[PDB]
Order: sequence, then C-alpha cells, then structure tokens
Amino acid sequence: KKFIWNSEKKEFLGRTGGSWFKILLFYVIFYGCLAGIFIGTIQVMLLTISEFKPTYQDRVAPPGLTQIPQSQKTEISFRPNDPQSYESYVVSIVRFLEKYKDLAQKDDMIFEDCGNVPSELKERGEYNNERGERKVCRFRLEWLGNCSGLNDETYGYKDGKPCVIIKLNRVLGFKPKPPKNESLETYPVMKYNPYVLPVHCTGKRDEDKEKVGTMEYFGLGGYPGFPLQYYPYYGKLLQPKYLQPLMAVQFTNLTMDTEIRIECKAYGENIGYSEKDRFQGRFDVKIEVKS
Amino acid sequence: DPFYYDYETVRNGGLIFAALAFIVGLIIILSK
Amino acid sequence: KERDMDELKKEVSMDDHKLSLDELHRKYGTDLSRGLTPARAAEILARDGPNALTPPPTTPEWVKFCRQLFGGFSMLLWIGAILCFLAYGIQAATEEEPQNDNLYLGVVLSAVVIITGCFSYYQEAKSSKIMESFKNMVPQQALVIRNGEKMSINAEEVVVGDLVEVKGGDRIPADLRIISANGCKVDNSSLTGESEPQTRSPDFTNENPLETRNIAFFSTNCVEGTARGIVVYTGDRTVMGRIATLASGLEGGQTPIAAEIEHFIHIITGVAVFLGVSFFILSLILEYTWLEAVIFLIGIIVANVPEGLLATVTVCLTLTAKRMARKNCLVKNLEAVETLGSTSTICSDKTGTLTQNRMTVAHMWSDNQIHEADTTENQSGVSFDKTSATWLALSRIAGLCNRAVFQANQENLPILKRAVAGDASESALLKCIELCCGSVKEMRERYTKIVEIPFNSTNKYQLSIHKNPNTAEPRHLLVMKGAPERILDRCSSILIHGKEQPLDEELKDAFQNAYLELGGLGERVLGFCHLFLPDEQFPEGFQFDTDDVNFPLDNLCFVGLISMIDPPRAAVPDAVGKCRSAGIKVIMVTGDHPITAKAIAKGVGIISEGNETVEDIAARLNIPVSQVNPRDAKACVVHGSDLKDMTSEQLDDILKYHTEIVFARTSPQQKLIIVEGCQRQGAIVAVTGDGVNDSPASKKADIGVAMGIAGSDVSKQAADMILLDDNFASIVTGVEEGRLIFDNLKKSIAYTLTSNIPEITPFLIFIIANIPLPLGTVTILCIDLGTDMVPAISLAYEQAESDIMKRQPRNPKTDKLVNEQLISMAYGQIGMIQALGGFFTYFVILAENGFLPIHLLGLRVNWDDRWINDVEDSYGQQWTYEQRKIVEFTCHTPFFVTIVVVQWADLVICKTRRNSVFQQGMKNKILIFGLFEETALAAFLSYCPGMGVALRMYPLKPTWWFCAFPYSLLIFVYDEVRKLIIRRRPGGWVEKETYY
Ligand SMILES: C[C@@H]1O[C@@H](O[C@H]2C[C@@H](O)[C@]3(CO)[C@H]4[C@H](O)C[C@]5(C)[C@@H](C6=CC(=O)OC6)CC[C@]5(O)[C@@H]4CC[C@]3(O)C2)[C@H](O)[C@H](O)[C@H]1O
Ligand SMILES: *[C@@H]1O[C@H](CO)[C@@H](O[C@@H]2O[C@H](CO)[C@@H](O)[C@H](O)[C@H]2NC(C)=O)[C@H](O)[C@H]1NC(C)=O
Ligand SMILES: *[C@@H]1O[C@H](CO)[C@@H](O[C@@H]2O[C@H](CO)[C@@H](O)[C@H](O)[C@H]2NC(C)=O)[C@H](O)[C@H]1NC(C)=O
Ligand SMILES: CC(C)CCC[C@@H](C)[C@H]1CC[C@H]2[C@@H]3CC=C4C[C@@H](O)CC[C@]4(C)[C@H]3CC[C@]12C
Ligand SMILES: CC(C)CCC[C@@H](C)[C@H]1CC[C@H]2[C@@H]3CC=C4C[C@@H](O)CC[C@]4(C)[C@H]3CC[C@]12C
Ligand SMILES: *[C@@H]1O[C@H](CO)[C@@H](O)[C@H](O)[C@H]1NC(C)=O
Ligand SMILES: [Mg+2]
Ligand SMILES: [Mg+2]
Ligand code: NA
Repeated sequence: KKFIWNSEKKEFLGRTGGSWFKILLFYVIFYGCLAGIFIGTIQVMLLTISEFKPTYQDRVAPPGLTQIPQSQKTEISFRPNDPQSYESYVVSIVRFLEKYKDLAQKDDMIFEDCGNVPSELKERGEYNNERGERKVCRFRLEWLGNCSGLNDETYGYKDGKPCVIIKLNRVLGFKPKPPKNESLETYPVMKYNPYVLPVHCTGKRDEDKEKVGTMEYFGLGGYPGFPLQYYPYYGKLLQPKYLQPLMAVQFTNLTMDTEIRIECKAYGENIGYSEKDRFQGRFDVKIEVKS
Repeated sequence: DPFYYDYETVRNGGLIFAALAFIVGLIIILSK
Repeated sequence: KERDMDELKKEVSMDDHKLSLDELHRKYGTDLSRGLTPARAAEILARDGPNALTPPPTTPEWVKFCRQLFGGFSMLLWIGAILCFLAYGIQAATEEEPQNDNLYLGVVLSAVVIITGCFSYYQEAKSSKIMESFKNMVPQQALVIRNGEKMSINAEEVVVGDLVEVKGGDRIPADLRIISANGCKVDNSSLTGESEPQTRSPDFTNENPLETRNIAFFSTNCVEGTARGIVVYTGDRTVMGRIATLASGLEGGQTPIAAEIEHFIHIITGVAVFLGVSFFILSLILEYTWLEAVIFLIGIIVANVPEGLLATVTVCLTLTAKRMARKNCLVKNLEAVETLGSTSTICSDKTGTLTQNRMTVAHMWSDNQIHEADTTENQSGVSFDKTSATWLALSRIAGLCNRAVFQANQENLPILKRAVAGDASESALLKCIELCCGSVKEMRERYTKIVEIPFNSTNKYQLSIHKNPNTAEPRHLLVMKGAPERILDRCSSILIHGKEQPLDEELKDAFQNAYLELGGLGERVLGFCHLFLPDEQFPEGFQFDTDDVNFPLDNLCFVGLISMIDPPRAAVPDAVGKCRSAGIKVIMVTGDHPITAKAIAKGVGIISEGNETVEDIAARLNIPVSQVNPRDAKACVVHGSDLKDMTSEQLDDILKYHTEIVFARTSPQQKLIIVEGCQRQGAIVAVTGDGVNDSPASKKADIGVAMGIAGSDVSKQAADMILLDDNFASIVTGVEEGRLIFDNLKKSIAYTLTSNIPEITPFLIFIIANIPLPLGTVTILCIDLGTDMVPAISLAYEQAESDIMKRQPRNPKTDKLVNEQLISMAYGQIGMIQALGGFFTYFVILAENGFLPIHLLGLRVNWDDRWINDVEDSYGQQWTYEQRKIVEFTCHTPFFVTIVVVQWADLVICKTRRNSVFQQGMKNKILIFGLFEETALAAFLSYCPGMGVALRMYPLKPTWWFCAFPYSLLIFVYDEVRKLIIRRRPGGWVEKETYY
C-alpha cells in the first residue's frame, strides 16, 4: 500500500501532475499573500517607532557594570610567566582600547576636548534631528594611569598585579546622579563627590577581603569613577563613534596561586542593584594569578 | 524619569480582568 | 496447540441420541427407573468436574491498569518522554550548566500518560462494576432420581448418566436424553433461538441434535409437562458450554476508531520525523556540531507531538459514553462508543432481540372480519372495536376455556410483563382478555365450571361446561377451543353480530381464506366456539360426568379464530427503518424456523414489502424454483441446512447480489461464519442479540449489542455494548452518536493540530535566522495543557451541521479521521498565520524595547551568552544578561497570549466544518466559557505576582494584547470565505482540498 508512487493513470508521490501544479500554485499565492501581509504590518510597526529614541526604556533602569576582559566565567586565571596564558585577556583589552588611541580621535568636527577635570553634565539640546550630528567628548588612554602606557601595537600590561578597567553601560538619555554628600558609608573615597560617579571595589567575604591587599584606581584626573561631562548618550544614530568613560582598577597586593572574589560596586542614586543580576550596578570577578 | 514603568497598575488591571472574565464565564455555563 | 482446540469448537456438535433405550443404558450403565447408586454419582463427580461451566478468565485489576497505561497514543507520548530524557542526558553530560527544560518536559509527558490512564481506567472499571451488580445468579437445584429414590441436589452435583426428572417451570440442568415424557414442552429460545416452546418426546425425530425432541438442553426451561432423562453431557462439555467456551476464546479485533488513531499517529510522526531529519541535516550544513544538531533533531520531533490531544480525545469519548449511559445504553469498552456510527451492516437476532420473545395474541376473527390486537410491549397502539356481541362471546370463550392463571406476586406488575402459569398460548390469551376485556378473575368465577376436557393427544380439543349467570337465560354455557381443522368438523352454526346462521360456504370459505391469511403470516391460529345447552334436555341438576356423549360435539356455534405470535418490540420497526435510511444493511440471522423468520423480517423492515425471494417468483409464475434467475430476486432466505454445504465464494455472492438477506435455522457457529463473511467484504459489523447463540457472534463482530434483561449472561459478557433498557431504538441513537463524535473529534483534532506551527516555528527560525528564542517551553506547556484544554474539550459539544442520519456510513478506506485536508488546514494554512502573528508580536516587543528586527539577525550567538553583559541593541545601548533575558521571557509571555488570541478565531472556525458560524451559531455554552476561561487564564499567568520568578512569565504592556488581533480576524475571515465557497460550490476545489 506504500507503492502509490505512480501508475499508468498518473500520480506522483500520491497525486497526479495536474493536481500537483494546482496545489503548488495555490500554496505559492497563499504564502505570498501571507508574506506580504506580515511585511505590511511589520512596516506599520516600524512606523510606530522613532529613530532618535526607544519607546520603552524601563527594562534597562539600573545600568550595568562591565569589564574589559570578558572572561568565560568572570575569572582571570593565568601564569605571570607564560605569555600565551594571558593572550586571551590582552587581545580583548587591545581591541577594546583600539578606538581610544590619539589617532582614532583626530577629527575636530565630531570630537570635543572636554577637559582635564571632571565637570558638570553636557546637554546638547534635545534628542530630535533639528540639530546636526552632536559632538562626542574625547577620552585619551592617558587618563588610565599605569594601565595605558605608550606601548607598541601590543599593550604590554601587568603580568604581576593585573589591570581590570570597568565601564558603565551606555544608556540613551541617562543622567548619572552620584550620591549626596551625605554618603552612607561608601569606604575610602575622594571628596570629588559632585561631578563623578563613584565606583568602589572590595572582596566578597572575610576571606576575599583579606587576600586582596591593595587596590589602585585610575580615572579622569585621578578619580575612581566616571565624569559627568560625558553624559547623557544621544543614541548611535546621532552620536556615532562615542567614547563612554572608562576607569581602571589594579590589584597590587594579591595572594598568588589563590582564587579570590572581587565585587566592584558602583554607587549612586540613579544606579540600582539586583539580587538576580549580579551585573546591574555591581560587578564580580574571580582573579587568580597562579605562578 | 522615562526609566520607570507603573507595572503594579497594569498588573492589577490584568488580575481584575482575569477575575471578572472567569466569573462571567461561570455565569455563562450556569444558565439557570 | 490451542488452534486445534478452537477449530474443534467452530464445528456444529455431534451426538449419539439416536439410540434405543437398551443401547443407551448399556453404554452409560444406568437404571432407567432407579438411576445409579449415589457412590457411583460421587465417583463421577470427583472424576470429571461438577455440572457447571468453568468460571470466566479473571482479569486482575493491575493488568487492565497497565493496559490503560499503554496503547497507541499513550505509547507515542511514552517514546516522547524517552526521547526527552535521552536528549537531557546528552545535554547534561556534554555541556556546561545544562538546562532542565527537557527533563521537566519528559516528566510532564509521563504525568500526562499516567493521568489519562487513571481516568480511562476509572471509567472502564466503573462500567465493569455496574455490570457486576447485574449477576443475580440464584442457585437452582435439580430433581435427580438415584438408587431408586427422588432427591433434589445442587445443579453442580449432577453427573453423567443418571436419571433426572423435570417439572413445568424447572430448568433443564444438563444436556438430557429424554426417556419418558408426559406432554412436555421445553423452551429452546436462549440456546437455539426457537421462539415457540418446542415439545420434547422420547422418540428420535431429526438427525440434528438441536432439532430432535429426545434431547433437553443446558439452560433451557421446561415450560409445561413433566419428563425424565439420562444426562448425556455435563459441565463445559455441554452444548451451551461449548458455545460459551468458544465465545471466550475468540478474537476481539481492532475497532475502527483505534485504526483511525493509529493512522493519525502515522501522519503525525511522519511529518515530525521528516521535519526533524531535514532540519538535522540543515543544522549540520550550517555550523552546529553533531552534539547540537542531535538536540535539534530531538527538539523538533518531540515538539511535533500533541501532548494534550490524548486527554482531550479521552474526555471526548467519555462525554459521548456518558450520554450513552444516560439512555441506559452502557458501553463496556470506551472507544466502543464510536463504532455504532461507523457500522454499515447490522446482523440482528430475531428471538429476544428483533422480537419480544413472548407469545402474544396477534389477530382475531369476528363477523368474517379480521381484527388486529395491539401487540406492543408497553401497549401504545390501536385498540380494536370492543363493543360487538361477537367479541363479548369470543372473550368469554377464551377467558373461561383456558388453563391459564396468574401467580401470587402478580399484582403490582403490568398485565403483560407479569408471569402466567401454564401454556404459552393460554398465557397470551389470558393476558389479552385481562387487557382488552376488563379482568378474568371475576369473569372466570362468574361461570362456575362443571366438567372439563383438557387437550387431547389426537384431535387436540379443549372443552368445558359452565353455569350461566345471565339474568335472562339459565341454559348451560358450553365452550370449546382447538385447531380450526378440528373445530370446522364439529361446527354447524355461526355467530354474527349476536344471532346465528348455518354453515353456508359463502362465509365458510371466507373463514378458510382468513385462516390461511393469518397462518401464512407466520402466526399460529386457534378456533373458538360455544353453544347453549338446552336446560330442558340437561337440567340444572343433571351432572355431565366426563365419560360418554353428554355434549353435542357437532352443531356448535363458531365465533372466531384467534391467532398469536411473538411480536417485535415497540421501537423495533421504526429503528430498523432509521438504520436502513442511514445506509446500513440490515441482515437477519436467527436459528428459528424460516416460515416465521420471513414474516418477522417483512414485519420489521428487513424484507421490504414488494421485494420477492427466489421462491416467491417461482410461486407467482407457477414454475420450478430452479428456473428463476436469482438476479431477479432482491431478497433471499437462506436455510441453515443449505448453509452447512457452502463455500466462501458462495456466501460472498449471497451477500453481494442480494440486498435483503435472512439466514434461518442457523447454528451459533454458523452465525459466526456469517459475521466473518460480512467482515470479508470490508464493512463494519454490529451484531445485536440476547441468547447464548449470540455469544460467538457478538464476540467476533466489530461491535456486539446485548439485551440487558432479555439476554443471556454469556452473550452479555462477550458483547461490547449493553442495552440495560432493551430499547432497540438505542441502536439508532448509537449510530447517530458514533458519527457525531467522529465529526467532533475531527474538529477538535484540527484545533490541537493547528497550534503546532506557532509552537515549533520559533525554534525553527531560531536555528535558521539565529535570532533570540521567541517562544519558551513552559509557555508552550501553558498553551497545549493550559489554555487550549477547555476549548478543545468544548469542541466535542458541537451539534450536527446537516442531518447525519441521512448521509451514508463512512467508508473505512476513504473517510479517515485525519485526512490530508486537515493537515493542509492546520499545519498548512491556519497554523501558518498563527505563527506569523506570534512572530509579529515578537518583533514588536523587541523593536519597541530597542532591538530593531533587522538587528536581531545573528544576535542569539551573544544573546544567549551568560557573561557578555554589554550587548548592543539598535540604539547603541548596553544590555546585561538578565536584562535582555527579562525581555526574552517577557517576549515569550505575549507570544503565548498571541497564541490564545489566534486560537479564538481558530476555535470559532474549527467549530463548523461546512456551515457558516452564523448558520450554526455560538450556542455552545461550554465553548463560550472556553474562550472566557482561556483568556482569563492567559491573563492570570502573566499578571499573577511571582510568575516571572516561578514560570518566568512576566507582565505585559497592554498594547501587546492588540498585536495579535488582526491575525485572528484574518484567520476567521479566510476560513469563513472557505466555508462559503464550500457551500456555494460543492464540486471539488475547496471541498476536496480543504474541507476535512
Ligand atoms: C545552540 C544552543 O542554544 C541554546 O539551547 C537551545 C537547545 C536547548 O538548550 C533548549 C533547552 O534544552 C531547547 C530544547 O532542546 C528543545 C525545546 C524543549 C523544543 C521543544 C518544545 C516542545 O514542545 O518539545 C520540544 C523547542 C525549543 C526548546 O523549548 C528548548 C529551548 C531552550 C534551549 O536552550 C535552546 C543554548 O544557548 C545552548 O547553550 C546552545 O549551545
Ligand atoms: C605606575 O608604575 C610605576 C612603576 O613603573 C610606579 O613608579 C614607582 O612609584 C613608587 C612610589 O609609589 C616609587 O617609589 C618608585 O621609585 C617608582 N618607580 C618607577 C620605576 O618609577 C608608579 O607609582 C605607578 N603609579 C601609580 C599611580 O601607582
Ligand atoms: C603586601 O602583602 C604582603 C603579604 O603577602 C605583606 O607582607 C607580609 O606581612 C606579614 C605581616 O603582616 C608578614 O608575616 C609576611 O612575611 C609579609 N610578606 C611579605 C612578602 O613581605 C605586605 O605588608 C603588603 N604590602 C602592602 C603595601 O600592602
Ligand atoms: C484595513 C484593515 C482590514 C487591516 C486590518 C489590520 C489592521 C487593523 C492592523 C495591521 C497592523 C496593526 C498594527 C500593528 C502595530 C501596532 C503596534 C502595537 O504595539 C499596537 C498595535 C498596532 C497599532 C496595530 C493596530 C492594528 C493594525 C493597524
Ligand atoms: C475579539 C474580541 C471580541 C475579544 C474581546 C476581548 C478583548 C477585547 C480583551 C481580551 C484580553 C483583554 C486584555 C486583558 C489584559 C490586559 C491588561 C490590563 O492591565 C489592561 C487591559 C488589557 C490590555 C485587556 C484589553 C482587552 C482584551 C484584549
Ligand atoms: C562635602 O562635605 C565636605 C566636608 O564634610 C566638604 O569639604 C565638601 O566641600 C562637601 N562637598 C559638597 C559637594 O557639598
Ligand atoms: Mg435470542
Ligand atoms: Mg503542542
Ligand atoms: Na469485540
């Protein structure tokens, strides 16, 4: 009963030739109309959104806190001697900072020299297209001392006492608001509370906090945070080649051959947290410099 | 701020809708 | 070696009844008047087994529970669960932090199978339990003569070769060989189907042990008279024992609904593995490793398995079976509720099934005029004229001259169903007089009987003389009844409207033609006459002792004939007509005499009035029967004697060229041969019976129907459906419901099979387009086993779109429960639109939250990564892992809502297969509640506190609820114009391609 393939009275795979053409023609017209309808409705959907602003922005309320070595498990395990052991780290650091070189930021028509001191927020009008392409404040690698250097094509980083820079999740129209001068116990921090988003790293328990001896932060003018002169963001369409602020963190006195947990928590009023998302506001890392 | 959504009012409205539609359906299958 | 054992049981029995009393007593070693010594009786009792059939094969309850856990559909869900745990083991041992999706899905599928098994088992167990409450097996002790003395012992203590005596009313214990009778009449209705009580004489009469009179049979009842006999067969070796043992050891077959479900799974898994394999090769051609492609293959195949269609189909069948149990039409097997509708040839039984199996006064003769009496089982028919003097005389002749009286408890019972003591003919007469002529108690004692004369062995006549209580004449009233040929010879006066007339041949021949009219109609006729004895020649003091001629045998006054026969049940003729209207071939199969079988066949509808048999044409032309061409005869009567000498081809031709067939004098084994002959044609068969002879016929039939009270226990157990009210119209109800639930199953299956496309397409394009997962697994569970359950269950309550009892029975080789028109609709057209609507809501959610649809290509690579917390959208924003995962899950929730929204339209269009939704109408309240509960539940799953934590279903922004509305409206309009072209143009395009 399963050899209905053909017969002398015509049938192929189950039906005749003239029937195969009728069904195929119908399905082609039917699916063609379905495709045109889906495309037309998806076009109306495209007409309901603008080019300079996402309609819903509540799902990114607390900005994240990422790092340069996008580790497979937020762990930094390498050998201070073997150059190939830490190649995966350095490669990502050089590629990340490849757009921050002095040669990359050379056009004066799209770049603006903000300043050597963190200042107030820089609002470039409204988010519409009435104004031309906004300017992006420059951020030279020299701001991150001891984690930038004037190295060649390969940034010879720190083998012993590694460097891990932090970055604030780029959000459109987000205006960072650092904590009030009434700081509710934010550990040792500089008095430059009004024009920089503070970020403080620490261990996770009584063990990690003891293993991590000394940490040295690097930022704009020497402040451990992000300057307010670089915010808010005006989208990729209006501000291409934008350079969000960066801030490096070096762990000088570490206990070699020991995996220790570090939690870099960014503080501020407009910075939320989440017990489910360990990246919203805070940031974790598992460093282990095994010799 | 545009970084906030009144999820409690929408959630509350959805739960009231779910309650009313179910009790109405129960009245539908109880024709008396 | 059971094959030979069953073959020696399919053969009609043999015997040694044709033996002289001396040869019999020498073969068995038994005294003809003393039986045997009790020690010899116990020596045999403990040698071959007590006189009782071996109990049925007990069916332990864990066996049938494990049976409900298996099958064909539950097995597909079992292989699905197995594939889920295999895929989970692969995903566990091969990759980091494996997901528990496949494991939870496998345990859910296993739970689905177990729960369906629990429900179906509880239903079948309920049917069997309420069936056990009908076994009212009362022990019956037999009267056995042993060692020269009469003793009454239990029926099981009876052995072979011992004298046994039976009295009118007692049941024949074992198979006896009569040795001496005294006007003894037994009842061979439950065994050989012989309606009228066949007498039993010690002389051998027929070569067939069933037809001869020297054999009493197991489970038969000695109606009247007393007799003696030697037990020839005992226990299971008996006639009805071999019939019952054959019934238990027969094959049940494969019900049509089961074959439809099996082919359905053939198509389900066919497209499932086609998609799985083609996409396995496609995924390997893209980039994914064998580890990933194997998981893709299993995911696509498992996804194409209707997880909830099992529970919906079980509830569907259960609902229709509930309606069957409401009308006292219980089904033992659940799927048996569908088989009646698919039937196309009903083989019925006459005695006890087509008829009432009870002698009833059929017609009467008065004033040279035939008067038909009401013969319905509940007395709901035309009443004859009961105001003439001829009736007032005939009624007294019958009510007085009759040895029939009611018993003790015969008070609250109706006039017909009550028990009467005596002859069956006298019982019918007593009931007819007690029904159409007031009461016979005070009417019988009103005429004090003086001297009577019972029935004679030759010239059978029954007469009696009574006193006259009339207030105008003291003459003695003499009455007599008997065969019309015996009364015509002893009659000279004829009553008419109150006066008398001579025996002129002008009306005497008119009496003869009436006798042959009521006789040729298959009925048994009797003649009644009376006369006024002159009180001058026989005064009130004279005593007419029964010795000499004290009464004038001749010169009597004939009043009229009274015929009688077992009448068919009330709704039997109309029901047969309804079945023939539905294209069901009605074939009578009975062991009764052909002269009566043909009459009942013409009377119920098996033989249409006007159609002629092969013998009728030869009689109308006065030519030999061997001359007429059988092609000129539509109907045909086939005798059992002739049936024994038939081949397979001959029986095939009998069923192929004759449209109205009646098998008469057929043995139970031949009944089985006939049922098999009907099944050879390829048509669904339903056997409707009551006696033990219907056990091998009800068992082998596609569906057996036993009478709940007038039936025997063996045929009741070997059957698949029981009629607890014996209302034969329940067969019509069944054939209607069997088609109704068939169409509704089609609609509900197309409904569950439509949601598969939007359930699988997200994963398909997820593999192809490399976009984030549009639909989640737990949400799919909330659709298949959550929302959709109530709508699919409500789709069973749909009514007929046109008259189903008008269309012909479905062809099993053509009208499949799931044809390519349903696959072309669900998988091809409706499910496709539903999938596009789901993807539309998907792209809306992502484009509105910052991820334009064009940007979603190749994004899943980094989207699914758990550590890249800076994933750029279309606006340059950086999304963490949990943030974008929150969007993906809050994107799965509206996809699920979109499914519900398009299921609104799919349910409304699936509700009607050909009619318009306005023609049929949203009158289905369960469907209305289905949509209200479906939507309310879908909304609850999204807005209940803690669902984004438990089920990972997050609340929706209200505009999401409207992204699916246009797709639903489109679905509804498309299917509506589809059914419109099906209505206006019934030729072929929209009908043979989409109408399923
Ligand atoms: C390439 C691959 O993509 C991701 O995994 C993918 C494979 C696998 O993991 C699962 C979870 O097991 C699959 C599973 O197989 C099959 C399904 C149960 C299937 C069915 C629905 C149904 O009704 O029956 C079957 C539809 C998709 C499905 O619901 C899930 C969806 C989540 C996913 O996670 C997706 C991960 O990111 C992974 O790490 C990466 O290697
Ligand atoms: C950057 O690294 C240099 C080493 O190359 C550090 O320079 C040393 O600083 C200490 C004081 O902390 C002096 O005692 C040493 O003599 C310096 N050595 C050299 C070679 O210059 C410098 O301190 C580091 N900068 C920061 C901010 O930590
Ligand atoms: C850097 O860490 C080292 C420990 O690794 C500190 O030196 C130790 O001090 C303890 C006493 O507290 C001694 O028992 C150890 O022998 C010391 N170890 C070494 C290698 O010197 C050191 O003080 C830390 N320095 C800074 C600047 O934090
Ligand atoms: C001319 C008629 C028959 C076409 C029927 C389809 C119409 C009613 C459909 C096509 C595309 C649909 C729109 C698709 C996109 C959006 C964005 C969504 O977040 C809210 C709904 C909204 C605003 C829809 C409203 C209904 C809509 C306009
Ligand atoms: C085809 C027609 C008749 C269906 C009638 C029911 C429609 C109108 C109902 C079904 C589900 C309903 C939605 C249920 C849930 C939500 C969330 C709530 O917080 C606001 C209302 C909103 C957005 C409802 C709008 C009206 C809605 C779409
Ligand atoms: C915060 O307070 C300190 C003294 O407690 C003061 O020196 C500093 O200027 C204050 N900063 C602001 C922004 O008020
Ligand atoms: Mg019968
Ligand atoms: Mg499904
Ligand atoms: Na059966």
